[PDB]
Amino acid sequence: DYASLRSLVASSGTLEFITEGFTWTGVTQNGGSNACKRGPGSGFFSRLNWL
Amino acid sequence: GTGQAADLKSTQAAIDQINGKLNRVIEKTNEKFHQIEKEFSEVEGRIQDLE
Ligand SMILES: *[C@@H]1O[C@H](CO)[C@@H](O)[C@H](O)[C@H]1NC(C)=O
Repeated sequence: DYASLRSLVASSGTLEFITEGFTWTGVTQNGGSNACKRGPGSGFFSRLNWL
Repeated sequence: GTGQAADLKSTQAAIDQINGKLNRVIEKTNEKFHQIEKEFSEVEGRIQDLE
């Protein structure tokens, strides 16, 4: 449902992202990949956390 | 002396014209029953934006 998401974000008019304190116990946070090279080396979706 | 009197036929001719269009404007109002929803509760996207 890519069309429905693109419309509601467009009607919102704000990409404001408030980071919250999620307690991920027992899993490794902040995974990176080769295709998502950000800056020097591997990077991540800025608003997503890979467990 | 001085008198005043109205002409019935000319006044009636004007009233017959206006009453004719007054009927033309309020005649047979559309009758609609089960339609679509127009006020919505939460975001839905593609279908909601079209509704
Ligand atoms: C974006 O969201 C809010 C702006 O109100 C702020 O608290 C947060 O630090 C911002 N972060 C970035 C990366 O711009």
